[PDB]
Amino acid sequence: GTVLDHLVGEETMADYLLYTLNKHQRFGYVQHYGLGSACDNVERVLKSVAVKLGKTQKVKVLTGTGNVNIIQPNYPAAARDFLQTFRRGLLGSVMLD
Amino acid sequence: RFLSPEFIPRRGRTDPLKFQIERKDMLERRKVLHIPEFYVGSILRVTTADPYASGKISQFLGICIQRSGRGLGATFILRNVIEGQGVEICFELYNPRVQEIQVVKLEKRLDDSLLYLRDALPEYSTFDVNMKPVVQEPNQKVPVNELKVKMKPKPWSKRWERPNFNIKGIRFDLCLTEQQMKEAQKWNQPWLEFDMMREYDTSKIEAAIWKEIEASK
Amino acid sequence: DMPPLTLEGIQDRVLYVLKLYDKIDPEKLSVNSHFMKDLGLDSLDQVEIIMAMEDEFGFEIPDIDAEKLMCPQEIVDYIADKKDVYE
Amino acid sequence: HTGPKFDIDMMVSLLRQENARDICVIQVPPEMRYTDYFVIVSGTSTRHLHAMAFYVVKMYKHLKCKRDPHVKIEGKDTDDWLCVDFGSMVIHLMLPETREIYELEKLWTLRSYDDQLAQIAPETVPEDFILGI
Amino acid sequence: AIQKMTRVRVVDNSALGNSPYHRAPRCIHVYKKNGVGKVGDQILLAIKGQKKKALIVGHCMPGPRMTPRFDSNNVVLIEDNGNPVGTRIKTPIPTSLRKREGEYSKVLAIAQNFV
Amino acid sequence: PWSREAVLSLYRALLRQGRQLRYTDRDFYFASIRREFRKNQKLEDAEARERQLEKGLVFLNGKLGRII
Ligand SMILES: *P(=O)(O)OCC(C)(C)[C@@H](O)C(=O)NCCC(=O)NCCS
Ligand SMILES: [Mg+2]
Repeated sequence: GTVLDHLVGEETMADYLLYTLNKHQRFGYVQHYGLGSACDNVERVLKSVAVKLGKTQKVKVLTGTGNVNIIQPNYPAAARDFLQTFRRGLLGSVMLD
Repeated sequence: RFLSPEFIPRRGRTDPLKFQIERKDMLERRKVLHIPEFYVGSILRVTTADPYASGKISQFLGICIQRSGRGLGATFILRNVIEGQGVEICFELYNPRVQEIQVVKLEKRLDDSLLYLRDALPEYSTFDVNMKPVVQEPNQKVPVNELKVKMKPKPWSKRWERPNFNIKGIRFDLCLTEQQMKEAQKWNQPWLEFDMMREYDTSKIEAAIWKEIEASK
Repeated sequence: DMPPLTLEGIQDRVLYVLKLYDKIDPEKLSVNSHFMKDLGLDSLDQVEIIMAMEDEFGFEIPDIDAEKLMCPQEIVDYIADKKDVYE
Repeated sequence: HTGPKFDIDMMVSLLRQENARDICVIQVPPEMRYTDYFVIVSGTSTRHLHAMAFYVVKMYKHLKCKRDPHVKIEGKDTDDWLCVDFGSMVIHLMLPETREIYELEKLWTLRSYDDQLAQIAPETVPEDFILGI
Repeated sequence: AIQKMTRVRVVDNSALGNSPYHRAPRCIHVYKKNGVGKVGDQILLAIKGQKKKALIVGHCMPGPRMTPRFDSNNVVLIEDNGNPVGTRIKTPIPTSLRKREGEYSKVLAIAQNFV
Repeated sequence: PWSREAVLSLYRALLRQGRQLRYTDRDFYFASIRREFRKNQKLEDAEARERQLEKGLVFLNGKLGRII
């Protein structure tokens, strides 16, 4: 947050911070972050956080087989909480560099 | 022995003569068109005359999901997913329109109704339109499929988790939570297992139907 | 009926059918120019030309050899197999 | 009443005398539960199409069997496409414009194998039923 | 039965029907004396900021015995003329559509599967 | 294509059927088969050539529908 955040995309820093955490500490990150298993997929972690927060909602899609209820969370909402998760000490002390 | 569900009548104040009349009519039709022994799990291909055309022949293949009705009006319903569309047709057994009924794959499932297959994953109801009949030796126990089926998200056509449905063929562990299970248990009705006047024994009734049937042939 | 299969007469009837075709005109058409390159005709175009030869002489052309026939001169030589012309 | 019957050979010849631009007559097998014979004919103008359709139906009634049900022309309000259904014959009157866009002959000759069915693909819901952007 | 404010599925190769959008198409109106619409009935649609007429082709509600019953509410987009906007119908349509009173022949013509 | 022979064979075989036509306008049938073999061809990838050939092959068979 020292420089303007407009330079980095909303979802852009997630993969870089995932790499940095995988470098130093992952088990504590997994325990604090609510992953079923350790992985390097940003989509999986974005899905894991949304369920934890509960901000997701059922949204109907109609198909020939039937009406199914997909959950379509606030991808923007998951994008920001990452910054407070890093800034707060819950994840553990990890130097990005 | 196997007696077709339709022949055994429901509890009623209907005079016995009415059933005798209907049985004779059914049995005549059975001579003309062979009705195969099928169960609720089984796979059937039904050939019918198409009235909306000039006597062209239609066949439809699918899995049986329920069998109901009594007398001539007795029915069954076949399900299948054709090229990405679920289709259900209810067929009358004694409709003259039907040409031929074949048992492609004769099997029972865990439970007597399969209406939950609508809420199950699409592939569990997807059956190949052109599949070869698979036949077993005549004096063999009717084989049971002990498949339990994975489900879609929890908004379902009916609340299957409730014990009134008594569904044994659903992977509940995968979809539901423990608290949901104990919530469903509030509708248990444990006395109903032991209600003695609630039961309907068809022993003597079926015996008399057998006597009629053996007389017919 | 036996028609006299003069080599010269064979040539005349072969060029007669080619001038009948829409794509190729007698201006650039010659006895020695080939269909595909010189006359600028596609492979599918060729198939129709051989059909013209098929019904005219009334002897079957197999699909195996129809491919190699890409020249009028090749044709007048091929149909010479039907009835041998020396001259 | 007795004499010529309603069939393709009579019906096509009947069309041809009103300057039917193109005629495609298609034999349909019994598995396709629609008709015995499918027919497509083109026309010059909108009023020319009405001329043909109305002649065919008029002549039909003349040679029609007593018990043979009456027929209804379809799409008189429509500009380019007219259709008439008979007992075992189905006819489509169109401009050349609508022939270029419908390709009815292609559909009925080759069913599941046509180009128009190939472009369109069935849409499937994701596993675990989660959408991602 | 498809009535007012019902979500429907456009089973066509038409651009308008298959286009990705934030709204599912909704039934504005049913062209019948009573509001309920069964198969073969015409209904008005609100799709993508416009009104369009459509033909009901199969529905979830049980019908007469031997008639098929689908798992989605399927409609075909049609012009007021009666000309279908799309060219092809992937999804099967019931054969019953044939004998019913009205302009059904064109839609039958562009359909591949009869059930 | 799958085979350069097979496509030229198919083009041949189809036109042979055209002679046997009875009701269908023979000029249109020929015109319709010609343009199909023109605009589709000269520009395709290897995999889709297996599909387009087959499309023609079922046209040849005429099992699902035969034009007369
Ligand atoms: P001819 O020498 O003009 O070419 C033969 C061909 C056009 C049939 C073909 O072999 C070709 O050169 N292009 C292949 C593309 C294609 O569509 N293949 C035929 C599949 S039906
Ligand atoms: Mg409900």
